[PDB]
Amino acid sequence: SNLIEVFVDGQSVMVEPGTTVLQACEKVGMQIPRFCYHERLSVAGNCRMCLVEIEKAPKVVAACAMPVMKGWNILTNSEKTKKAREGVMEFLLANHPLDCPICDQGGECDLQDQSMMFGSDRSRFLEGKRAVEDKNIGPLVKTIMTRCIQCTRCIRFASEIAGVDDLGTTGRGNDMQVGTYIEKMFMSELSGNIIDICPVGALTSKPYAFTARPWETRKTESIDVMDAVGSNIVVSTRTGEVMRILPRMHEDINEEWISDKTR
Amino acid sequence: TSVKPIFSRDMNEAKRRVRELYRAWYREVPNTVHLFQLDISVKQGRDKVREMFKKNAHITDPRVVDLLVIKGKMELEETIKVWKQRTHVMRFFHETEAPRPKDFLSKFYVGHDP
Amino acid sequence: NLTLNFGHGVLRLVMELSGEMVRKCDPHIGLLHRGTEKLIEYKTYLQALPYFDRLDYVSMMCNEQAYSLAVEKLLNIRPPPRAQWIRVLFGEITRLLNHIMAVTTHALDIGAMTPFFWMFEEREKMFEFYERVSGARMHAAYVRPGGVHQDLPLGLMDDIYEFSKNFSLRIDELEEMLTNNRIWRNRTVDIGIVTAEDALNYGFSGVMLRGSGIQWDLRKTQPYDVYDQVEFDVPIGSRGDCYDRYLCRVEEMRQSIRIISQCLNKMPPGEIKVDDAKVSPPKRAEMKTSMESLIHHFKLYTEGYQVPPGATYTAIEAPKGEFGVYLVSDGSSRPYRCKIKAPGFAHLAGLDKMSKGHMLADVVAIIGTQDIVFGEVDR
Amino acid sequence: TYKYVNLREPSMDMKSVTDRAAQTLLWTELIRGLGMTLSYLFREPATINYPFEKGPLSPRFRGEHALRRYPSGEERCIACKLCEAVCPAQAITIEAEPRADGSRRTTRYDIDMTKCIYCGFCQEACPVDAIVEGPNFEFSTETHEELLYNKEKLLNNGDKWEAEIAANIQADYLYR
Amino acid sequence: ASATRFIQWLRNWASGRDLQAKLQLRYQEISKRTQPPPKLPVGPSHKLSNNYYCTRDGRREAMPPSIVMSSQKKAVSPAPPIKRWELSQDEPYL
Amino acid sequence: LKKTTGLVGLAVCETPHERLKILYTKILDVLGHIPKNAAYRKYTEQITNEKLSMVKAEPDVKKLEERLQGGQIEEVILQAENELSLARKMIQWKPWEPLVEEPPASQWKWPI
Amino acid sequence: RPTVRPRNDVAHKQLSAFGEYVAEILPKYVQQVQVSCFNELEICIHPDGVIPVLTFLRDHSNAQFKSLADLTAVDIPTRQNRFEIVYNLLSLRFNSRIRVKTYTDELTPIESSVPVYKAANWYEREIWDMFGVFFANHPDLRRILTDYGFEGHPFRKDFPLSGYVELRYDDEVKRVVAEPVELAQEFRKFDLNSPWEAFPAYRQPP
Amino acid sequence: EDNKQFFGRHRWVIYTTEMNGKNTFWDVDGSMVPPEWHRWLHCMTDDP
Amino acid sequence: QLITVDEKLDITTITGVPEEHIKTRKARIFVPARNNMQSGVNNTKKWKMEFDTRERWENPLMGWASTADPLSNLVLTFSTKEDAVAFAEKNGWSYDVEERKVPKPKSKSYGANFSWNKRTRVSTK
Amino acid sequence: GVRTSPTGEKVTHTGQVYDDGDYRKVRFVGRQKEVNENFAIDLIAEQPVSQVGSRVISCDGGGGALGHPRVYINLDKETKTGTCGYCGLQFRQQ
Ligand SMILES: CCCCCCCCCCCCCCCCCC(=O)OC[C@H](COP(=O)(O)OCCN)OC(=O)CCCCCCCCCCCCCCCCC
Ligand code: SF4
Ligand code: SF4
Ligand code: SF4
Ligand code: SF4
Ligand code: FES
Ligand SMILES: [K+]
Ligand SMILES: [Zn+2]
Repeated sequence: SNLIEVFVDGQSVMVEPGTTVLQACEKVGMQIPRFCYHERLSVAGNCRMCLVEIEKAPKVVAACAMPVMKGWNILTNSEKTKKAREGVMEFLLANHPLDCPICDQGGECDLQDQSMMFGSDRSRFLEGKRAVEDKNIGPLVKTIMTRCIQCTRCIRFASEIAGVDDLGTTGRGNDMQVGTYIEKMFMSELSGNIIDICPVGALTSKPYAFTARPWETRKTESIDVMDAVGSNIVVSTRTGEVMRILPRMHEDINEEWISDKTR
Repeated sequence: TSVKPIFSRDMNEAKRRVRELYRAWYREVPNTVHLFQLDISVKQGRDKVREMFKKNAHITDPRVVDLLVIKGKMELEETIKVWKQRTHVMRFFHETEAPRPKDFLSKFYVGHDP
Repeated sequence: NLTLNFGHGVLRLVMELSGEMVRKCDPHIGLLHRGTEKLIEYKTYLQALPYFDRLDYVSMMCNEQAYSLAVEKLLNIRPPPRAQWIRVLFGEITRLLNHIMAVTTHALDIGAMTPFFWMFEEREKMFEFYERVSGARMHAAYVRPGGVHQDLPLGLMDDIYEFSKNFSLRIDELEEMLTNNRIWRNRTVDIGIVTAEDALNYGFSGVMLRGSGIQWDLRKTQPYDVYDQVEFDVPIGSRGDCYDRYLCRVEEMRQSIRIISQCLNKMPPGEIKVDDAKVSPPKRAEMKTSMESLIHHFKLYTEGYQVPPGATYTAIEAPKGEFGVYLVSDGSSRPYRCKIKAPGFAHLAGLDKMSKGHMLADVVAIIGTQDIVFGEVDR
Repeated sequence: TYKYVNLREPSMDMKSVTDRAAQTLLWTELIRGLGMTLSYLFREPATINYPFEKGPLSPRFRGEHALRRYPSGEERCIACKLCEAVCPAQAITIEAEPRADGSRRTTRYDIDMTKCIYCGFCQEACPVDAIVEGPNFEFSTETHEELLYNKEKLLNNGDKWEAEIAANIQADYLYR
Repeated sequence: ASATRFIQWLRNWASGRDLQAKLQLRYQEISKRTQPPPKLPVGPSHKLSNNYYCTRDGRREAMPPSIVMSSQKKAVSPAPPIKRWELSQDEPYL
Repeated sequence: LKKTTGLVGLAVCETPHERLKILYTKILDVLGHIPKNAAYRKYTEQITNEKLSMVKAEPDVKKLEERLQGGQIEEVILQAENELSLARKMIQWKPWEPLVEEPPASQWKWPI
Repeated sequence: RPTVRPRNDVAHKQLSAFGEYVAEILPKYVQQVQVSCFNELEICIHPDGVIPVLTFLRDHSNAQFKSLADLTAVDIPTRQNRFEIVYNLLSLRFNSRIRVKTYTDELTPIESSVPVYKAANWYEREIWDMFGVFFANHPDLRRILTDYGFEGHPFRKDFPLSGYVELRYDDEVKRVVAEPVELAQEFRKFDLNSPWEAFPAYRQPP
Repeated sequence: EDNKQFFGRHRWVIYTTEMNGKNTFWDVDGSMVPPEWHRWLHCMTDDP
Repeated sequence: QLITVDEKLDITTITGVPEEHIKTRKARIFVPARNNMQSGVNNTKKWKMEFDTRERWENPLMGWASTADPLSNLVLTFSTKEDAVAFAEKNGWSYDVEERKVPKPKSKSYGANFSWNKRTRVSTK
Repeated sequence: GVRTSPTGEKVTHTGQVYDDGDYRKVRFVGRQKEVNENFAIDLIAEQPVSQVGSRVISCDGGGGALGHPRVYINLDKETKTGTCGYCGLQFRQQ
């Protein structure tokens, strides 16, 4: 009775009111590209990678934030949508550093992969790039902030999940920088999760630095024993050696987080 | 449960082909030991034939039995026609393999495997 | 009936003889089976390419071309015109390489050892063309889905012209030794006769078909790359025997020089791999300056390009006959299944049929007329 | 378009028949074959005087591997593992950690030269021209183990051959 | 190219060919082993505008097979009959 | 009369017109034992009747070969023999009957 | 468009029409007919139809697929009938190719097509050797590629890449012997698939 | 060098009789050519 | 003609697997967890079957990881868990099946970022 | 920067050395431990810091397309120098 009918590329789907355009696409197995959106954080709407055409509407909408209206037809593969994705990816990569060989995110990078699937195959950026100084936030999270794409996921996670309001943005415009402003360490029992949610290699694990590449790791699904919560984990190994520990999603236990001791 | 047969329509029909194969293998061992100049006795060769047949005694699907006979006849053809060499015949006997530990304590001492 | 257990690679022949006559030929192969098809399933599409050099390892770049065409077909992309001309140019150089090996080792096996030496000095010069474009004399890994790896170095086309200018005289010297030699004709004329209808039903291809009068050549009937833009004649036999098939191969070498000449004259300018960096890696200078180019380089050399799901049978006129692949994509960057159709596989399966009513020494001539390399037979 | 290799009718006039009789009895075509091999006897042979003379190669030649340096002496390799990922033979094994100065560098870099197919994919994949196939092809050994190269061997190859390797890269990098 | 005139005459007569015109050994006619650097052209996608990847994306134009019949008028052949090949005018007979 | 068909093992036919009339007539007789609504009968009678009419309407062999487009007239005869052999096999196979069995649900689904 | 493979609608239409033609003539056996976007026609049939369908395509005047280009199998473990048998045929008369596919499991024989194409002889031996599919009424079915006495069917998806045994010369018994496989360097498994969908056109319904 | 010789015989090296403490009067080796001359002797370049 | 066969499908005697790698193995049937480092969900669509991990040791010569487990790299893909279970059953492997974990649907509201009186109000953007 | 352990074995630039009780050093008996003597960590340290006038500098490692991918280095921090992540060259804003 409550449900309303919307269409994803002509395919009817029934959704509760308040469902976003992006969520309506999930229902038919279509994953809209995203950077700033994380389903466990508050909606931001700033990366613009999720722009999608609504049939008969002249303006693309941010699928992650726009509530779907009755009778809307979401064109997830139209020319307008594809050009919107190409344009955004082009801006994201304009100042991004040519770091993939030396960057630990390489091989499991959402920027790399969505560039491969939704971006152009070349550059027309002829200028010099931005370079940003690095911030020390403790012995666990290395920062290479020239890689940061300003998605604000780390800021929202810290404020909402960790309950620590130490991360923010300073400056304005192209010089907007994520950090603590002052010299401050982000030491929280949940701090290491910002490594996972950072879509790029801007935030990386210090202990893990340089030791492995994602494709070569074997994944063993296991359980944490550092406490009695029973957090579900993945143990990455290579050639018989434990390389790192990652969260494994379990809605009823740890969701997709783990503590710094577990990590 | 209605399937296409291979050769036999039931276990009694299949068990006939097993017996015919066993006789063929039984009578071939003496010539095999001579032709390949094997150092095993004829009794060892037949004891090996019987052992190979006995590990499949629990099969009750006629189609599986048919394939085992089909494969057993290919193995016999390879032997009678000397397509096999001496190494291939003696591979049944695992002469260079040291005896693996079977009881729990022995397995525990040497490694982690069950 | 005496049984002989033994009588390119290594082959085990089990023969039944009634005096001088062969009553049964049972080739036992697999002595060079290396599970290539299974290995390819653990490789990206690029990582699998060098396996094709090592099949018919006399016709390396033609095997590469067949695989590249198959992948290009599933990718739904098109290699650029200059790449197509290079591929035809080196396809025909490769045919010369193969036919020299086929004809002179066929001659060497039945006692005529000297043309092998004269023509292998010509092979040595074509190995230099391989090495100059690719850095390897044999397993070039040069032809790839999307085009070729590198453009020709300056000065190569001039040296190919110099080689081609003189080659037909070298064929003439080979023909003076064999074509009219009564001993050579005694060993090949009316040997291994195969009828047009039998050849088709036994799955023969290439010269094994045309020697028997069948007018079939994939370069003419189902052309690929720029073969529709070059002129040449398909040699056709009349008696379906070893001697006619020898004549077809010799004449095919002459037509290869004819094609090579047109390729040199018609070579166009431009890029040599598809201008699509989601398939073909960017130029090194771009990879070192542009963010998109570096990402695409990183991904093409680690994950590789994803191929849309589907299956294709793609075939070419290789020097030994129809060479094809049945390539199945599951949508990922690794092939799900790659069946390699080798022309020599069906030809060797027909050895027993072809050798009926012949003598032992003729079995050597028949295996030679079939042009058998066990890299592609066993895979 | 097609042509017949062997579809001709011998002329059955007396002159032609007698010509074929003369060939049969006087072995004329066999003698004509003797002339060809006689003419080769008096040609200069194609042999070169190895090892004093060498077969020509090109700058693209794929030979023994080497790990290269920057002009300062710092290693080019930054342990990205692209070469290891692309290697069709899985001949490359790499381990890395932060160096004592924080640099991203390898602690293991092995090439099993008996797994390697000398394909050159590693040097195509490398983003910093660190791993190359050099010009050397005369490195056969007496034992299998000597062909299992570790990082020290490969760095030594680079220092040994860099003079030639750099010049060859200089000649070919505009085709890459 | 170093043979005396008598030996040149002898091997030409024995072979029946003018061998000196087409020597199988290479001398100065081969290209220099050092060449000027190339300057290679760029492909058609090397443009600063009107070049969106979605208009030149071959892989994404691939479609699943068209199902013409699923178990869920004149006769035809798979294609027109092949045309007869024509005899070569360059050299119909060897 | 040509001297060779050009295909090894395919002898020249002295009387191609009579041979084809006999073969095509034989085919239409065998086809009469197939049910009238079987597609194999309707389609094969259609093509056979077209070829038979061409044979009667053209006495010159080389001009008949051009009309039929089956290669040499000796090839056309061989194809007629193949069709006649096939027609007799279809009578025992009866492929016009309904599908023997549907496949499992995902039998032809790809990718999985 | 320089980088995009051109479509060929004329060939797509011709192949589609012939696909319906075959389906109308052998409804007893034809389960599915499809033409790919690169214009390859596939006929999917019940395994009982192997001999009738191949004979029809070889002998019928509007088919004349006289040449068997290839015959092979594909292993798909998730299917109840895991083995897909693929026949690739060539018609010189009509300069055309067709692909015929059927299916079988580990215990169901497939009729040998040697009566239709003598070329099938060794291809079927290879399928038996590499996949373990038994062909009924084969003149001589036995291994063709693997070592004598080799156990298993290596091309099955669940057969390990390096197998179960390996060979070496043993001096004590003065012969080559087979022993369980131990690798000095284990083959390194790579997880390469991107977690982002590449091809929307092939998305499966959820 | 002698450029009147055919390509391949136009360049050659007479190895030293002693290298790195080894008597090489009879025992010469292709690996004795140092890299800077290796490029020239193999015709990888034109200039020595 | 067809026959009736009521026995459970079992092919362990005709697959050629050594006895050790049938009875002593434990197949795990599962849908791989999403790699937490990426948001893409395309590697969580299919069911997988892997085997229990066994010993890897250092090669004395080079230090490479050696193994004696022939199944160490074997990983099969299945449309459904029924297909995977069916495959495991007929091959004689004992197995564990883990139920697919699907992210539960969330309630998202951009407007909540600016709540007049609730804690969902964000202090920064 | 090669140093020898108490037992005499040279230590590699990765710090590897067989300890006193390791049998594996028997492989060097009658042969040698191959060690490269040009330690890159030492060689890069000898390079002088480069003084620049801007807040941001770029490095491609030298040689244009023969170097490494071009990266931009921020020089705002005055405590330390800017270091190239590819080649290790150091920069400082004057
Ligand atoms: C007025 C009254 C007059 C009365 C007297 C008249 C007699 C003279 C007129 C007749 C001339 C007789 C010639 C005799 C020579 C022998 C001829 C001969 O036997 O040749 C035939 C033989 C087989 O020929 P074939 O083509 O295979 O088939 C024919 C049968 N089906 O073919 C062969 O033998 C081929 C030989 C094979 C060996 C090849 C290797 C040798 C090639 C180089 C030979 C060099 C010459 C030898 C010189 C020796 C010097 C000491
Ligand atoms: S964050 Fe991603 S795109 Fe950026 S350098 Fe690292 S791997 Fe490359
Ligand atoms: S550091 Fe990472 S998570 Fe934080 S804003 Fe930048 S890109 Fe987003
Ligand atoms: S040349 Fe090829 S096989 Fe050898 S290490 Fe490099 S990538 Fe691997
Ligand atoms: S050699 Fe090159 S590709 Fe290989 S790890 Fe080092 S930097 Fe990366
Ligand atoms: S994901 Fe929607 S704007 Fe960032
Ligand atoms: K990260
Ligand atoms: Zn630098």
